[PDB]
Amino acid sequence: LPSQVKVAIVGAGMSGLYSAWRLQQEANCQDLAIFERSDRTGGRLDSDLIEFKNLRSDEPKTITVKEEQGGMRFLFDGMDDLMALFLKLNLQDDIVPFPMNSGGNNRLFFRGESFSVSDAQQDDYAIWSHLYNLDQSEQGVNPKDIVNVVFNRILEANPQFQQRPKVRGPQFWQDFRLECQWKGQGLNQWTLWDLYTDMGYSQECITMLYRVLGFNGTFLSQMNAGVAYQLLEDFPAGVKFKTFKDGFSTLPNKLVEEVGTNNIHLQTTIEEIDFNEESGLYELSYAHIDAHGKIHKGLVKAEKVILGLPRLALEKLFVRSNVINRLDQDRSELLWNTLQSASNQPLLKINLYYDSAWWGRGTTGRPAVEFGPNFADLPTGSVYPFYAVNEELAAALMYEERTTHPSDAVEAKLERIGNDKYERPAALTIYCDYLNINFWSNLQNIGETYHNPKQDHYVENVPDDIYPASTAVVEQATRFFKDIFNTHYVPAPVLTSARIWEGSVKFDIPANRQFGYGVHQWAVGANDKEVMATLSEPLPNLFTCGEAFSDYQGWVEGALRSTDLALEKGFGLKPLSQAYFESTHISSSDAIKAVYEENSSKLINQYIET
Amino acid sequence: ITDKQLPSQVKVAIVGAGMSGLYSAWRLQQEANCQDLAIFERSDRTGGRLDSDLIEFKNLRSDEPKTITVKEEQGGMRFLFDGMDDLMALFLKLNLQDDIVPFPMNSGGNNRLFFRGESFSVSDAQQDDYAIWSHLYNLDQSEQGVNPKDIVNVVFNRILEANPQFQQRPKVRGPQFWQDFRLECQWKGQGLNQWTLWDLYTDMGYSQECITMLYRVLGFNGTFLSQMNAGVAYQLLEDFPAGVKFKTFKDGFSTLPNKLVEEVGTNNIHLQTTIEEIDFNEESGLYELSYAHIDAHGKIHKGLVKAEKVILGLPRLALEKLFVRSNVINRLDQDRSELLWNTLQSASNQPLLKINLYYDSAWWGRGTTGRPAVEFGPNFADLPTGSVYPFYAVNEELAAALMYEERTTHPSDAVEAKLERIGNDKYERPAALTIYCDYLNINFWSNLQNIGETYHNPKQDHYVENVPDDIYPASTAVVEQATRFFKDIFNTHYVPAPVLTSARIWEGSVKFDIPANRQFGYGVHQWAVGANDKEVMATLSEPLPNLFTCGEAFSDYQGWVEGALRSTDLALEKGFGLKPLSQAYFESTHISSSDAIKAVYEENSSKLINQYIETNFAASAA
Ligand SMILES: Cc1cc2nc3c(=O)[nH]c(=O)nc-3n(C[C@H](O)[C@H](O)[C@H](O)COP(=O)(O)OP(=O)(O)OC[C@H]3O[C@@H](n4cnc5c(N)ncnc54)[C@H](O)[C@@H]3O)c2cc1C
Ligand SMILES: Cc1cc2nc3c(=O)[nH]c(=O)nc-3n(C[C@H](O)[C@H](O)[C@H](O)COP(=O)(O)OP(=O)(O)OC[C@H]3O[C@@H](n4cnc5c(N)ncnc54)[C@H](O)[C@@H]3O)c2cc1C
Ligand SMILES: [Cl-]
Ligand SMILES: [Cl-]
Ligand SMILES: [Cl-]
Ligand SMILES: [Cl-]
Ligand SMILES: [Cl-]
Ligand SMILES: [Cl-]
Ligand SMILES: [Cl-]
Ligand SMILES: [Pt+2]
Repeated sequence: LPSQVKVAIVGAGMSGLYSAWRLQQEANCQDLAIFERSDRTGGRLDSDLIEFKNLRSDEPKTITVKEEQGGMRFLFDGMDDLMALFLKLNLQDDIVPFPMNSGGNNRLFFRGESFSVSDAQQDDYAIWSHLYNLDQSEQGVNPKDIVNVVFNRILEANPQFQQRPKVRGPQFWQDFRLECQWKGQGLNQWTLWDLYTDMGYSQECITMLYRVLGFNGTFLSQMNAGVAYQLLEDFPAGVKFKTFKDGFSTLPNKLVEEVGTNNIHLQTTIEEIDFNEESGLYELSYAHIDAHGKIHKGLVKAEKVILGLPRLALEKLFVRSNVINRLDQDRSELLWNTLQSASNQPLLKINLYYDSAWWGRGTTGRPAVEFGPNFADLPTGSVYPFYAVNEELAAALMYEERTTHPSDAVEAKLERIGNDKYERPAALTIYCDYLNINFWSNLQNIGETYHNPKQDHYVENVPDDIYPASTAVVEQATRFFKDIFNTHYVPAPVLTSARIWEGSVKFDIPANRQFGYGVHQWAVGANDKEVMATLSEPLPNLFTCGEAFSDYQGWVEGALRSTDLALEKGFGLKPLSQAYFESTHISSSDAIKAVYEENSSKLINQYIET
Repeated sequence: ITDKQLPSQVKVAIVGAGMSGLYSAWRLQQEANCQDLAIFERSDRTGGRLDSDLIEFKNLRSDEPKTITVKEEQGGMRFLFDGMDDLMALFLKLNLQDDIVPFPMNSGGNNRLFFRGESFSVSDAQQDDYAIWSHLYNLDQSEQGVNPKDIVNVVFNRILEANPQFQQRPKVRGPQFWQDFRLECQWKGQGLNQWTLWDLYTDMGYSQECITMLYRVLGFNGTFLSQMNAGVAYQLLEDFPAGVKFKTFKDGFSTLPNKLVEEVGTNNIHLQTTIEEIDFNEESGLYELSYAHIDAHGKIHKGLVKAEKVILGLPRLALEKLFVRSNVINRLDQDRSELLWNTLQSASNQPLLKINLYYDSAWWGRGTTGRPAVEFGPNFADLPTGSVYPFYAVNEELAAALMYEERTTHPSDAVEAKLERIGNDKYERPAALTIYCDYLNINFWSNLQNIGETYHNPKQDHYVENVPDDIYPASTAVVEQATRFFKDIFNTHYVPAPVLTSARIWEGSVKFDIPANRQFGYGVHQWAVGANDKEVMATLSEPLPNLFTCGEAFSDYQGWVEGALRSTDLALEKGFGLKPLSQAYFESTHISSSDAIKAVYEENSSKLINQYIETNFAASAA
């Protein structure tokens, strides 16, 4: 319960932990503290470890499902800050594949018709002509290949944009959206809806576009077209995403240990930020619920202030705080408009757990649904299968990342392992954005809290950070699963969770029962070179960082890079990828690929081949 | 004529020169003798969300009339003689009754529909038991062979049958009914205010293909996808009874607030005066209103007005801005201020927009298309246009024709010919198309508006005699796509460029320094999921002692001027002891305002029909 600190960090998200960690390590500022709003660290990183009772055997005592309510995946290219963080933190031996497809057998459900990725391919993509009244010119082409055709049109309209990096990372995309024009106007002045239309595409075609992709905010929200293509063309050809074995929460979990649980104060809401004139310290007025559930209002002084906060928290602090008025109005207006520049993008994940996976060939008569998104123009948006932690399955996925062409024997081993996973506990995730949020988030307040009566027959221990879905959600989830997997058989989940990442301004819903917005993306007209400059140090010795106003939004790496900019401006710390390269003479990506290649080889030799 | 010089102290400080704040002052003056009030309005115009366009075209086919006028509306439009008794009384007590004219809603089936890539008529969609919707949507068997719109009727009946304890069945389903409906009827154990329509239909088993069909054919998709509760959603939808006979004003809806200014006195209304924060001084006992004024030469004066009573005829977002910026939201029970803040969040902000394309003549008539002409009423599409309304130049003979058609009956031979001729005539005068849409389509137009050059027909002065200044034209991009959609909706390749356009986006910003007056409130408000509006209305009628709130935003009858009226009637009852206007009217006349206005309108339409259509025995002429 400190009273003064050299450096006050607000938010135990990734932005605030990474800050604490870089200051303690590389600048030896051992007079800091993180004040966190809720009763938990990690922010929009919430992973779930649920353990089931083995009902079919006895050799495994319990089995364990790893489910993600927030972040799930990362990549070895384009995220050199995150790979550096992983490596310096020694989390690299826990990285496993996050496969994204089932060789064509993932489901698609559109305009009342359920079918597969291989199916939609048939007959020169003919089915899309049947579900949508497309122009002749939009017939006979993979829908998702239209996104590449538009991208290539933009490039051919912008000869001055000669940037063609092997990896199209944040820098590239910032340059793309601020320097590239359509019809004389930079892409940050356009939406995809207006762009595609202007280009001559039919509205049937556009609707087909923002349905197949699962997320529609790229077309129907206020985000601009240039940042839209950062999120689309983040999926090149053979993308091999990765995750952590025990869930993404291992990252902030490990950052907690290295920072010290005694330097982090949960359930402490910083309420206003004043600046003391004579003393020269920032004064941060807080509100802290003790271990006995009773409120204290108090104050903490600071020489330097680090807000690892998303847009809506910042605005709440702007409105409430006393320093806004202690400021030039034109400047204060600038700040506000600066805060209005990245759109809030609500997301939700709903997780349904089963005693075993019913979407396999054995129980549907259709080609097994394995991994990756099952896309539908229902309110589900995307649906992702998640399976129980199994070291042998992880190793088979590692063999298949370089699938190449296995021998007949490996193909048999692979079929066996893929089959085994359907007999262990598993779970499905509904994951959607923008237009579908309202469907699920009010349906969540309809009905009772869902409780499988035989839930103790199945699960040994459920954690506390699990807020179940309503009976209404489980009914409609089940009705949409029947449609998507084209099956009569969808049993009741043994266990459910709901998470609506949509910011609120309403008092007295339980503080840890509601959560900030999912992600943020640069709005129309925002110039983010300018806004990031302003937000790194909007006030002397007050800094801001996080995913919200980053150049890699929607991803931890954005929070990382954005915090690197506040540490550079404030404490002269070189970017983390860059400090790593100069001490090792190998980029964090080349190192992580080397180390993972070794680990994967060790697992492939122990469970699959040689 | 309005000018500027500001008072230091007043008994009653009215914030806002919208319908609500103008109405406040008028009732206070007439019915309370409160001649110590002032109206401080944010912008350079009275009326609020009520913005009529008067546009003089050159008459090029004659010299007989020098100019021809197209009354277009960027804001308020239309009203009903039933269910709107405060507005009917207001009309009468202000002597506006002789201006009312019909507001037609159909072309006898010739209106267009454009869905899932196909263009067709209202008559087409009815053929073969509504077959076409089964071809455009992958509907379940039990949602086939029915008018899409009747599914809304059937669900309405089903909610009642499921609520036998709700026995209210009035001849006019008014604000009181719908409030009781949304707060007393339940579905699966939960009040309708706990439901969205999206969730509700999906629970009742409708396919998503059906629900999509529904929210596109209704023209407005906010009743399903926004956060307004299923209860108030039905108030909007079943506000259209059997024979829909809407009324509007001859010269446009600006008639109303303009007349109110003349009666309250322009010297009491200070334009370009934004109230910024409200404190409460305890020793003097008066509210303190920090304002900012732009004088006639674009120069700012900062000052204070005191008041014993304060009246906020402001929508949600304006109230929120005052709340955040104000001092009397501190020094209260934090539980109190939090209750007020949450209370302010209970009405969803619903954006709306209108984009008006004007033509020297109506190219969508029989003679320039070779097909059955489109006449009046919305043309519906799942394109981003939403609804498309044709509007015609003011013509008193045309209004007499419509006053006759209203009472459809059975015209003689000679009358049927005159009506046909009058309807052909409206296509040979200047006319306008109006794109009108909400929620999900807002982002299409509002961002497209920021694309391209400002639209300007170079030969516009050949056609237009006087354009106002509160006309902000549409981007060239907006004109291009607007044309693209018209080509589809109207099933032709012949959509000429307009001579003039205007765009009006009723969507709030929280940004400082938006173009100019571009700061426009949200379009309407509808009660959100979970909102008990009975309680909210009580709270907001006097959230602070001697500080009152009113307007459409948190009203009985959202979306409508009548809502602003009934809400203000509640603040005036609460603070100055004034019975509702429709009730005070009734007690002074012993006839309801709706009965009284119906009578008057009957006589006036009699006079006009005798002047232009039929002298009762033989047809008239001109
Ligand atoms: C559904 C979803 C899926 C995602 N998937 C991925 C993925 O696959 N890969 C990926 O790389 N990224 C993913 N992300 C992004 C990732 O979750 C975030 O970008 C990252 O955690 C950003 O952290 P941050 O510190 O910037 O913000 P946050 O983690 O949101 O941290 C903000 C913190 O500040 C606290 N706070 C706010 N106001 C106050 C206050 N006044 N006082 C005290 N504390 C306060 C909050 O409680 C919170 O702990 C996903 C996000 C979501 C929502
Ligand atoms: C497109 C559209 C069509 C409509 N059509 C119809 C129709 O056909 N029939 C019908 O009955 N209704 C219709 N309406 C509804 C009608 O516009 C409103 O219901 C009604 O005008 C509500 O007025 P009000 O006084 O409550 O608020 P407003 O009209 O919004 O007035 C508020 C005023 O307060 C001022 N103000 C705001 N903040 C401040 C501040 N801080 N200080 C000082 N002044 C401030 C604003 O400048 C504004 O003039 C329509 C609305 C729209 C958007
Ligand atoms: Cl089991
Ligand atoms: Cl696939
Ligand atoms: Cl094309
Ligand atoms: Cl019609
Ligand atoms: Cl659709
Ligand atoms: Cl066309
Ligand atoms: Cl056409
Ligand atoms: Pt079809």
